[PDB]
Amino acid sequence: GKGKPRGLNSARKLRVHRRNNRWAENNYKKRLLGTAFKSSPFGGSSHAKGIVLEKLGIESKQPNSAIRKCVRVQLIKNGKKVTAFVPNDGCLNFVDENDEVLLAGFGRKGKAKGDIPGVRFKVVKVSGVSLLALWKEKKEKPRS
Amino acid sequence: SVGFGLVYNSVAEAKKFEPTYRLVRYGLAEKVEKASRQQRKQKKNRDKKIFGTGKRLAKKVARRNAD
Amino acid sequence: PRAPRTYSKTYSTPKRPYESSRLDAELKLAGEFGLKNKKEIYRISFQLSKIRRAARDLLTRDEKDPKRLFEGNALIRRLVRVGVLSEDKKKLDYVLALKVEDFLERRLQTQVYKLGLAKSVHHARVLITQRHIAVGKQIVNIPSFMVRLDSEKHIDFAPTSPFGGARPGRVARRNAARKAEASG
Amino acid sequence: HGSLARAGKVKSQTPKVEKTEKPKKPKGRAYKRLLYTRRFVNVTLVNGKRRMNPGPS
RNA sequence: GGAUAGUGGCCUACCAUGGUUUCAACGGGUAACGGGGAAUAAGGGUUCGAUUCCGGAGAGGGAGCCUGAGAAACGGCUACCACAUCCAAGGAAGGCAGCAGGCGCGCAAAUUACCCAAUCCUAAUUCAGGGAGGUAGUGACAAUAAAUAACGAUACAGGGCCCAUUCGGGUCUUGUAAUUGGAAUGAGUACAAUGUAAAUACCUUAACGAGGAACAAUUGGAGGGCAAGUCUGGUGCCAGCAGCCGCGGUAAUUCCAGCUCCAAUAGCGUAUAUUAAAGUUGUUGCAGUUAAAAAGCUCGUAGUUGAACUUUGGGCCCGGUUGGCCG
Repeated sequence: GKGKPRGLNSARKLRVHRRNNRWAENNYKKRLLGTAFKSSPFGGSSHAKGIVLEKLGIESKQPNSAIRKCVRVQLIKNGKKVTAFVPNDGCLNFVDENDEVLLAGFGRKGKAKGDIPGVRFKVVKVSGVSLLALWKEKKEKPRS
Repeated sequence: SVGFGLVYNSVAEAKKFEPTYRLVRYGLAEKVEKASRQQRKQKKNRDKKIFGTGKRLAKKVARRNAD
Repeated sequence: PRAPRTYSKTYSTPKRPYESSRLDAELKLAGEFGLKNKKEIYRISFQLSKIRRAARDLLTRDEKDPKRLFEGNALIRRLVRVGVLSEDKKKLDYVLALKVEDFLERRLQTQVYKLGLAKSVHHARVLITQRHIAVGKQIVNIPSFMVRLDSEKHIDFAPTSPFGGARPGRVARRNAARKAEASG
Repeated sequence: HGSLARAGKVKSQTPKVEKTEKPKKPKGRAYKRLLYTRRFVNVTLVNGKRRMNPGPS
């Protein structure tokens, strides 16, 4: 009988079985439990804003040997502390400290990308000026 | 070019039926310039706040200012 | 509040972007039919897929059904009017099997080049975008016109265009002025 | 730890090579024709793999 | 019986333990206003619907009311509560989840303009009033069309046929120049008129009006996935790239940079969701010996399913079809 019922009056049982077994999938479970709305530190948002706190020199994971040199950001909407990656070559001196920084995700649905452990969000613009523009020197951040 | 055109039997009917803005645009009539929408609405607000003709109120205000 | 006004898409990006065969074939067809961009083949494939799906869901229904007869007759009438298919074939095999190349080798951009009044598909495109060509009474400035033989019956040049007369033109006028100054 | 410095080291030591003067490419209806010519009239490398962008030998 | 415009535990007086419930009551959550509908479509489906129309609720939270045919009405009133304004210190004055605008908030969203002329509404309903509505402005959410100059005459990356004075040349040059230049075009201004409440969001006869330092176009990549460079300089497990596998430790095709190529063309890149992918939710249509998974075994209520049989059977005629043994 292939397990599951095969009767013309088993719609209730099939619907209930599917409803109970749908909880085994991570996406459906998280969506219906609202973990991204509450447990996630972005508040269920694509982008967030925060204040840079300090510099973090966490090392890479094997096989690799490099320093990613991320920053510490305290978000504004909820006040949670996070570690935010600074992507480009020489954007640390632009995103140094005490700036209204805008943060985005990595691209792994809330996981670390590569050799960077414990980080999930990256800096894409700082103090109204994009990190990409700062890197390409198209426009420079004001000192004030 | 393509447009609309209407011929009346007489100038009297043309004036009676044609819109006022159209008559002003053609030159067959002119509308006297008045205050703008905000200004006339504010005038209506002031004289709706004022009850009565207002002459007696103005006289009383002037008398109170004098004394 | 304002009543809604509908809009629709007209092109479909293909499911996989990098095919050394599909990209190469679409590049051949665009180059040999004078197509400045790739979204144009995308939209022509969108229309081809629409008409093919209409033919398929028409054919999936049993024979002699009046809805099938009416829809097939209307589709055949439109396709004969545009003219991509011979007007003495009612087997519907050609309209279902119509390919992008066959569809494109009938639109007016290939027609002008094959008739030779432009000598180049790119030259024809520049002429159209510069408005110095009128398919019929009204002067056209769009490359994608898909004449329905009305413009073929009414083939001519634009009145305010070269070889149409009544206007030397700005560059011609200044050339004449310079020649007059040089002569005296 | 201790490496919270030398940010963009190669970015700083990279020599600033300027942009070379070059005629502007024609984009629009022209670019497809230029690629048509560059692809279908070029038959130089068709021996074993039909290369399209050969490096300078 | 009362009350209601009347039905009714709607509210009062008097009986039973009556009503709902594993076919899920009740309770909790909803990052829930419900629909037409929105995104892929072989099918079956999975998400979304605050928002252009319908219905409902509210117009700071609650309540209670007058007028009125119709309001629990808030651009009506009364009173209390998160607020808040005006004193020569008694008192008075509300309420933009309506237009515009500001503050706070946040990744996130427009001018404190003009008109009642295209549409309709109200009034004594006909000459008035409508931030309803329409016009303009901002900002490229979407969506359709689509510029960045073709080309005459000769110098080659080496191309077809003849005179066969045989690898010297000719009715067309597949395609390149810092040589000469043959009809041409929009944007920005507009002796000028057209769209509108004469004015700029559509055209043209205009006059200024491309000649490639010109009216100049980029986003990321070139190891694979996935088409696209072992070309040069710099750094040297550092700085960095990297959706994943991985590159870089002195010849790095992967980092930064100069020539070439791609998604696309004013549109592309990134982030977060969601759909196909996903026959990794499986009704269609998944697996359970060893990859995760058969309850330790049995009984049993709900639930699902549940031998076979009853007029199975024949004769004639005809309103109606068949590319028909028929043109």
